[PDB]
Amino acid sequence: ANLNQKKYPAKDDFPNFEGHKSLLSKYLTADMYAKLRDVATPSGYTLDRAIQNGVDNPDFHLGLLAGDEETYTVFADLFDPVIEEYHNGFKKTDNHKTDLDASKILDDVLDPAYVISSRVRTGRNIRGMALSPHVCRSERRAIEKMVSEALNSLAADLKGKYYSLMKMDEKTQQQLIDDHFLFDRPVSRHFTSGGMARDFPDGRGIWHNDKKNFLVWINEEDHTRIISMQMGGNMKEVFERFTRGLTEVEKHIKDKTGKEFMKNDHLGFVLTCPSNLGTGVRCSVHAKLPHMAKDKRFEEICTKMRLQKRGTSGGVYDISNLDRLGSSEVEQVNCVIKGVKVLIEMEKKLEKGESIDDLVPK
Amino acid sequence: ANLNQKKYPAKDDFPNFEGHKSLLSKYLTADMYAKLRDVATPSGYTLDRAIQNGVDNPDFHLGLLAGDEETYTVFADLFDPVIEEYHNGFKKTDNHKTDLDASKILDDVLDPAYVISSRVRTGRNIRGMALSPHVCRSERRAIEKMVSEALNSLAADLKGKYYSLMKMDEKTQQQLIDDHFLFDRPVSRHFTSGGMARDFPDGRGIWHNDKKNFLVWINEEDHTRIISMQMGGNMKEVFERFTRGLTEVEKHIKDKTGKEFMKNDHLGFVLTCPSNLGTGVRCSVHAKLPHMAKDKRFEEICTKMRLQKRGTGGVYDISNLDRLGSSEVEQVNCVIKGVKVLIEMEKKLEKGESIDDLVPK
Ligand SMILES: Nc1ncnc2c1ncn2[C@@H]1O[C@H](COP(=O)(O)OP(=O)(O)NP(=O)(O)O)[C@@H](O)[C@H]1O
Ligand SMILES: NC(=[NH2+])NCCC[C@H](N)C(=O)O
Repeated sequence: ANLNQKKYPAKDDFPNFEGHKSLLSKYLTADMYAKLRDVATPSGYTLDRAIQNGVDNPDFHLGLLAGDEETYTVFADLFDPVIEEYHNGFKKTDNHKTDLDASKILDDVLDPAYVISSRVRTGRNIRGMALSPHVCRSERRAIEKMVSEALNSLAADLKGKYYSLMKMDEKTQQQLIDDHFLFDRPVSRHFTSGGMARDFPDGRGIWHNDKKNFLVWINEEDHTRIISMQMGGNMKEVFERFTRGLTEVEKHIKDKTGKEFMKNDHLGFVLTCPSNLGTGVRCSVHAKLPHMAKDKRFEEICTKMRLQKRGTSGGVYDISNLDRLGSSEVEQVNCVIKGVKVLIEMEKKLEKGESIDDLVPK
Repeated sequence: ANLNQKKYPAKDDFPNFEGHKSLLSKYLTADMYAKLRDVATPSGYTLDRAIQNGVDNPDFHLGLLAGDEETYTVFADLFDPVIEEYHNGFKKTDNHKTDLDASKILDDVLDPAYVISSRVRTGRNIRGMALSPHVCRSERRAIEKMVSEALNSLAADLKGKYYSLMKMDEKTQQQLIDDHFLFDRPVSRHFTSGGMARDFPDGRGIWHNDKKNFLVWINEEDHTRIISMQMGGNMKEVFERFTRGLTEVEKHIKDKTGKEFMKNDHLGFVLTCPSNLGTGVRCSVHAKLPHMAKDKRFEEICTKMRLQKRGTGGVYDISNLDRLGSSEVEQVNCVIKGVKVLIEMEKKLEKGESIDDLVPK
């Protein structure tokens, strides 16, 4: 931290939130700031570094980025009310539940005629080590180290290859971009003022299995970004490979280094940006619902089935789980499955020209 | 600082300088990095913070930024050798000399047909406050306050007002930049890898007299950037107005807050980027030299007359190469003298005449 800072009145350090449209600006008052300005985490992460994201960008919705797990407890006065509003009422007294049991997932195969692709993405961080806003070079290398080794120990259908973003050649860069596996130069301001673009690309890397349905990004926003994806609508299979890979990797790391995933009872998995807390899961499917798009209640139909839609490229929508924190991976995934099946059924009624007032919420 | 960093062996924290072309990758050895990785300045600035600019950008030539004044001494092991190669053999034993004497400036008026505008700028930092890569908001506002007030005390032709970058709209700002008065908005990799773009635009602004031949940038790369500029080639006059506002702005700050500019005997004025030590002066003109641009000797000839050229119509910015080890009067005079030869050569080439005998030897 800057040691001259504390000789000054907090008042003089308090951000001007004029024009800002973030939850940071809405909940951090002058008195709350005067209270935590000189209070840092055990690893040395400050309040300023924590809010740098939003002070620098007034239109970012949250404008908050944690540098370690203790950031959520040391700066609870700011994080809790922000987590509560974003996560639709999740309180500081509420506790998150994890349920990564693949056998609990519905075996309903969504209509291949309406569903193009199925996807499951989550993020994981390593316990006891600084997140990206704050991570040093040695910690980052060590993460890359224990994670790539665990991915490289994967076998059978999880068997694959690791790629260091460092000194990568154009041939390999072109390949990964053609597959949509590659992530590069963190030029975006979310990363730059977030302190996450440091030392790039030292410590960064990507990994994908030979069958190309299991993808892992290394040391981007979170220590690991895990994605499982394939064509069609067999979400259940997508989630079962997703869960198997996660289990085998944590187990390799846990036994070879002694460490596991950043995780606690109140928040579930700890992620850098609080918008991905709890499950950090994004279960999505590309569905073809053109007649739904013209229907006005499409938005509300989804919100009540706890889902969000996103247009993508005619009439193709990305339908994902609305919840992250407060409900489980199992519930969020079966939420998408049941929801999409209901969406396909209403879609067929509109194709025929029938009414679906018999299916929508009251 | 990351308190968990000292727990790891220094080698695992040591930068992979593979492919870097900077002075940082050339002088920061593994053993040096090991000895200075956990040594922080009195204000808390770290070695990592200081070298971030070059670690992130291997194309950069220097790679290091100072967080405060103690940075230059606490990390002298890195900065001295770097300062020495960059500033042509300037050792830590050598000492910088100041000379802001306006009466000693060459009174030649550069041909206005070729010299569009003349400019003189320098950087000043207030002692006791962190520099831009480390400065917090309260310090930045305090600086913004003590400088803007020192400037509104100026009278007559130096008389002007302060414009906060928070108060001015995008169109006034784009205008000021296209017209060469206001600084670029900090989105270059240099500003973002060094921690200098934090809280922007809180604490920054541009102050200028109603005339606009005298202005100063507040809290960009350096606490202040004092500028003197006008149309034409009367450099001695640009410099005169420059040393006046400079003197007066410094008297006011002292009288009102008792603060002064960072300056020691070895380095002269202390600036954030070590490329700007000594005088912190960039004496420049925007000259019309389309015939010189076609000559492959252009660069060699500039370098010879100790000048740097950076283009964009054959329009070039011609400034002094040297900063540290020689004075303000010497640098400005070096530019007046050199741009003069450049103008003469240009008049030859226009006539299809020789300039071979004009080439410095
Ligand atoms: N002789 C000149 N006449 C008019 N404008 C100039 C002159 N020299 C530089 N400028 C303008 O000043 C602005 C800043 O120039 P820049 O290249 O940043 O030089 P500087 O102010 O010394 N900063 P730096 O980039 O650190 O060297 C630009 O918009 C230029 O158009
Ligand atoms: N103030 C400046 N931009 N000086 C020029 C060199 C800066 C550049 N970031 C480097 O370290 O190479």
